[PDB]
Amino acid sequence: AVIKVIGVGGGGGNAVEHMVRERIEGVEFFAVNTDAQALRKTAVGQTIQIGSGITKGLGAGANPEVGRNAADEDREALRAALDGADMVFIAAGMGGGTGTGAAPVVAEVAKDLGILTVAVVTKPFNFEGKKRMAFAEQGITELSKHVDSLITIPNDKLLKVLGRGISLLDAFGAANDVLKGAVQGIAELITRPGLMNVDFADVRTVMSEMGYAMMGSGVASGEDRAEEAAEMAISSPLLEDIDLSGARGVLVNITAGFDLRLDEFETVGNTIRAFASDNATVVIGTSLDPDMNDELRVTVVATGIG
Amino acid sequence: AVIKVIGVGGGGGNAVEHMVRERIEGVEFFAVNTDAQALRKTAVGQTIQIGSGITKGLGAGANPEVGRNAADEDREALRAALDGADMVFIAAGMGGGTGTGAAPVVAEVAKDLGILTVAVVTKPFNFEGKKRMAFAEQGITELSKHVDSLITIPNDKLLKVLGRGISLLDAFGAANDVLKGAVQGIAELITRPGLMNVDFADVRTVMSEMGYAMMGSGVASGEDRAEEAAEMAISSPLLEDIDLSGARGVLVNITAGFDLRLDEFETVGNTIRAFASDNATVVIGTSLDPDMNDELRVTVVATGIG
Amino acid sequence: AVIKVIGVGGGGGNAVEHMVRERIEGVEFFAVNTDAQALRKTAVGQTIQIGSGITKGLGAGANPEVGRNAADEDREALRAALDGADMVFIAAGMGGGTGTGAAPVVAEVAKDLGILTVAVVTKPFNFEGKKRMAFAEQGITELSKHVDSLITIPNDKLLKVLGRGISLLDAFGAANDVLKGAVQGIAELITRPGLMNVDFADVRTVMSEMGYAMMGSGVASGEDRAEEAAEMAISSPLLEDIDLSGARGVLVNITAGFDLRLDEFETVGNTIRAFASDNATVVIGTSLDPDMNDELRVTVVATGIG
Amino acid sequence: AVIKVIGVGGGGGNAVEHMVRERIEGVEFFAVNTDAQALRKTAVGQTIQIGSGITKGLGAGANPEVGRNAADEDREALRAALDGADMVFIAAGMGGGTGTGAAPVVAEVAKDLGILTVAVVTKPFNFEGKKRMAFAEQGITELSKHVDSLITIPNDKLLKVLGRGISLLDAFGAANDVLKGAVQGIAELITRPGLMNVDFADVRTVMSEMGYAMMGSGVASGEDRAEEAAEMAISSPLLEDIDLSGARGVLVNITAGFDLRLDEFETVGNTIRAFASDNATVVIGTSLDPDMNDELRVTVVATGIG
Ligand SMILES: Nc1nc2c(ncn2[C@@H]2O[C@H](COP(=O)(O)CP(=O)(O)OP(=O)(O)O)[C@@H](O)[C@H]2O)c(=O)[nH]1
Ligand SMILES: Nc1nc2c(ncn2[C@@H]2O[C@H](COP(=O)(O)CP(=O)(O)OP(=O)(O)O)[C@@H](O)[C@H]2O)c(=O)[nH]1
Ligand SMILES: Nc1nc2c(ncn2[C@@H]2O[C@H](COP(=O)(O)CP(=O)(O)OP(=O)(O)O)[C@@H](O)[C@H]2O)c(=O)[nH]1
Ligand SMILES: Nc1nc2c(ncn2[C@@H]2O[C@H](COP(=O)(O)CP(=O)(O)OP(=O)(O)O)[C@@H](O)[C@H]2O)c(=O)[nH]1
Ligand SMILES: [K+]
Ligand SMILES: [K+]
Ligand SMILES: [K+]
Ligand SMILES: [K+]
Repeated sequence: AVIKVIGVGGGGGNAVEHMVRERIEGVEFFAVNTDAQALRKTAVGQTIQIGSGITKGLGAGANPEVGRNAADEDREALRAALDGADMVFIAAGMGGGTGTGAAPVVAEVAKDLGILTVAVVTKPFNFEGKKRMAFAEQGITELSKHVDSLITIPNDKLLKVLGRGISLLDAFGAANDVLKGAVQGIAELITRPGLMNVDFADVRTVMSEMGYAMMGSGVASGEDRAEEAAEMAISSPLLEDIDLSGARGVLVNITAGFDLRLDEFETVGNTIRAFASDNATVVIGTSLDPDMNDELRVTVVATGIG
Repeated sequence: AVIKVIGVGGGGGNAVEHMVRERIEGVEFFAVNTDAQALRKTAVGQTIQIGSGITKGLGAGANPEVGRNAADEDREALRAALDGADMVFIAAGMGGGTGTGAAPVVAEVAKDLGILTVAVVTKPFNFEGKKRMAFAEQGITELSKHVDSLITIPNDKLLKVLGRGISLLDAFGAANDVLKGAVQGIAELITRPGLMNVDFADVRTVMSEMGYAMMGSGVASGEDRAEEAAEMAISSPLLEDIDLSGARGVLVNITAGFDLRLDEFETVGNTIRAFASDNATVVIGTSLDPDMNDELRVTVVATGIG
Repeated sequence: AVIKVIGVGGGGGNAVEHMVRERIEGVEFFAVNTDAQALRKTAVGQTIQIGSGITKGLGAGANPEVGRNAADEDREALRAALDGADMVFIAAGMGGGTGTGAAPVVAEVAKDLGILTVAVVTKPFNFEGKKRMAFAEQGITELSKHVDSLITIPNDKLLKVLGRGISLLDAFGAANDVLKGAVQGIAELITRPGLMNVDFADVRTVMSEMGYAMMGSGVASGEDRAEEAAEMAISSPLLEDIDLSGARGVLVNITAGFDLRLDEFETVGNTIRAFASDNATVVIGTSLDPDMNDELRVTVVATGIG
Repeated sequence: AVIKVIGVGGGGGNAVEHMVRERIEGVEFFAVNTDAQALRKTAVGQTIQIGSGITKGLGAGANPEVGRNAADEDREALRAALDGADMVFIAAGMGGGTGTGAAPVVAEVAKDLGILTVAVVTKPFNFEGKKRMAFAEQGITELSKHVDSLITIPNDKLLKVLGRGISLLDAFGAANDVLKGAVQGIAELITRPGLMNVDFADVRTVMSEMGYAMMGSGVASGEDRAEEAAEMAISSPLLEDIDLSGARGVLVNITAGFDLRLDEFETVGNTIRAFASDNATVVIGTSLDPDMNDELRVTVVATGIG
């Protein structure tokens, strides 16, 4: 169908501008920011200024009540842009003023409109403050009762992965490729009418377990490309504690060429029910694309972290 | 006469699309799917969308009540396509949303219309979930009180047969030739007016014992082609436990050229009377086809597994 | 936006004389002096004479009540010039007549007009008098209850830094670059739309803690330019006791080219939360300027010295 | 501004005729004498005769009451010539008839007109008598209750300084240069608008401590030119007992070229506050003149000798 990504705040808009000018199929991007200076120079072709009568183009400050109230009084503006959609993604970095407050408001618009919403957040760095981590912890409660799926990319685990003195654009961009793989992973799943076919309906029942989520795409090629793709797709090194045990909903998609083997299918599916052996449901897909070469792809969604 | 195969669900349509573009004699195929994306690219010349007002062309999800209710409200649509027929086969992969629910509904249409129906199901893989096997076990009860003859091709026994790293298409396509052999075995029995002519009269009284069924066709050629055909046709490697002891209905068809020996018939009949020695009826047949070579064919139907 | 520096007294006018004829972007300068003899020859093209009916172009003497009452009666002139501004800096040298009295009055105009004001004072030399330091100590109370942020450049610590027999102009001119760095550092922070973006909103919430402040910009270039910039920006050698422990508000801006690294980022920020680990808020910024070379800049503002 | 020096008596006329025909900037001189014989031949272009109806142009004799009465009855003429001025200096040699009487009357005119007045006196020689020294002390007591600042050049200390058999004219011209240096130091204090700037206000509030005063200018050039100039400025060899301890008001002006060093200022101020460490106010100035050479000038005013 058609899908949308609403990235609120300046950091959420930073995820959007990378996605613009790529080859995009059936996806439109909306930028939300209380502060209008960040929306001045962006590659995204549409911009939304929220709280223009309450800030006149400025941010939310260190008090997120300014960012919460600015989005609250422009709830008329959020509903109009969210039309004709059935999957929205909330891109933000929690811990600040706007993204801590405005992102639940877009979720509140999303939940009021009967749409399936998934929020992607980044918990801040530890050195930037521990007192400000407290309301960032309470900001999770602000998002735990309004969003079906909590995607978290904590910044305290940013240095432990590729700690070779990478660029600040690169480690920020690594979290962006998590969300881009999340957006493109759902998009390639539903749009493609494979030999076996998963669409929106069994997508919807997976992350309705109301818990923490994790969704990324592992790509492998080789003789044992099935185990390398299954283990890469389940590995999310950019989280504090993934806590795969006690999950309540699993969604697996398999993509391979016409040389796809039952040994390849089982060994991807062999590692998925080891932690999902509890009283929980697992949805499995399969796709057979003839034009693309021997590269294999596995997309895994795991929601319901209890 | 004229026969029909109604394959519900996306996987059931995959069984149907295998049978298209072959040489077809007096057989029509109808494709049933709640999800309309799988019906977009199929070789079958006619498509039926069920639940179009309840899903807008989407699936049934992990809850099979959506698949059951979508088929229930289009019972007006199921009766119209099932007309002028006297043998329908229900092709589905059980354990999901639609095939768990919609296949009993097509059976309920079939039973209400006074037609002889046999349902072919595939119990899911063990790694895909054991909790979802529980309602798949209750899904057997959903089909045990609406279908005369239960055909099961469990996916847990897919590995033990030709486990040489076969393709996912090949392991799935093996079960489709089981149903194609089931359809073509009945059709070649009925359409041919051989030297001995089995027809509708003895066919109906065999599988009306209201139990599990098994329908395969063994082909052998050689000096002892009788025992190789009889033992292949009685062996169904794609089932959990065939349980041939305690059967209540046996239907046997023998096909050979004019060089047929009376010892060829007896030894095929000898291995069938061994396990059918209980208080049960056995129907046998004979065919004398002059044009075809020394290749011999044996079709055995065993319904009433108790 | 547009910002203003209000420099009262003759010495405060000397601070204004330094910044006139430089390349100025969005900043206007207003000169205040009760004594009109120092305003006779100034490089600034605009002047304000306060107390012309009470002194006729003369100073305030050793009694600052003359300097206080001269500004108090001409409060009509101070409000008219302070229009369309959102950030004013009070440049004065305390301990005299006018700057001891008139600078709180401009603050009183600033506080009445709903503007964010920071007052910058220089405590006098120790040899010029200790009795006159007593009301200069009491002049701190005169400014502690009217200005959000107290910037102090004491003259008793002037000799301990670059005590190589520097010029009187150079020892005085060092304190003017404290102001020029303070004014330009806030100016370059907001006027630039960086890749990450700070503006007035989180600026405003930092120094509203009603305490002593410190504002300097450390510039480093090299292999370990992160630690050299962070330690230079946190070091203010021109104060009595900086007292970083017990701060209530921190504002940090980071400027680098597109080769910016994580190992640059935390190592700047690691020295900031060592003393700001108490129950206080910390704001971090970041800018990515492509045109400029490998030189790196760090601007730190720390208000709320308790 | 514009300043005046009122010189009563023959010694005052000698001081005035010494200052006339020099290069004069903004200064006017008025010559007062009860005896017109000294006013017969003077280089000053304007003359005032007081007591012309009481003496017919003769002196006051050995009784100062005659000069006091003459000045009292020509107070009407005294008031008219003192107009438009803000600084007057009383030049007289005490111990005689006219100056001992007329100078307190000019002081009374100055105090009645709201002007800043400082009196310069010369206590007479010891060999001329001690009975007249008694009423010289009485005249000092008379002038102590009418003049803000008492400048004394006693003649008993005239021989102790440069005692190489100098002429009487040479010692008289030395005292005249003391008074001229006082007047001219005040002149280029108020007239010059230096980089730092002293004006009339702190001047007015310094010598209002109502005590003995001292006003001299020390000039030095060299490597340690600060200490030599400051010690020459503080040394007044032409007084009985300078009594720097217990002062109540200090006024210092510093003049140097653009090569002025901080250490010069430190050493000058350091040798000022040693005797000015009591509960007293110190006013410190600075000037930066670019055209003149490496010569340095220090002007020190110390009023309030207690
Ligand atoms: N990992 C990243 N986190 C970010 C980035 N940008 C912001 N953030 C996080 O977002 C938080 C601050 O965002 P704000 O709530 O202030 C949204 P704001 O309106 O201030 O954006 P702008 O004013 O447009 O810069 C803070 O905790 C940061 O850790 C980024 O590029 N990467
Ligand atoms: N052996 C096979 N089993 C299958 C195949 N396709 C599906 N299935 C089984 O069917 C079950 C899921 O089918 P569904 O009830 O969801 C019918 P659905 O409307 O979802 O089909 P589509 O949405 O058109 O793909 C699941 O338990 C699978 O094990 C197949 O090609 N081979
Ligand atoms: N560090 C510096 N302190 C100064 C400077 N100029 C003045 N001051 C300080 O300011 C105080 C005196 O300022 P005033 O109250 O007299 C203001 P005023 O009207 O007299 O200035 P002008 O009359 O124009 O010179 C005194 O304590 C000095 O220590 C300067 O150039 N540098
Ligand atoms: N140091 C100096 N003291 C003087 C000078 N002339 C006078 N005097 C002192 O002034 C005192 C006498 O001055 P008078 O009061 O008589 C003023 P008078 O009108 O009589 O001056 P003439 O009429 O010009 O003689 C006496 O004590 C002298 O010591 C002088 O040139 N230098
Ligand atoms: K799909
Ligand atoms: K037949
Ligand atoms: K900015
Ligand atoms: K001056």
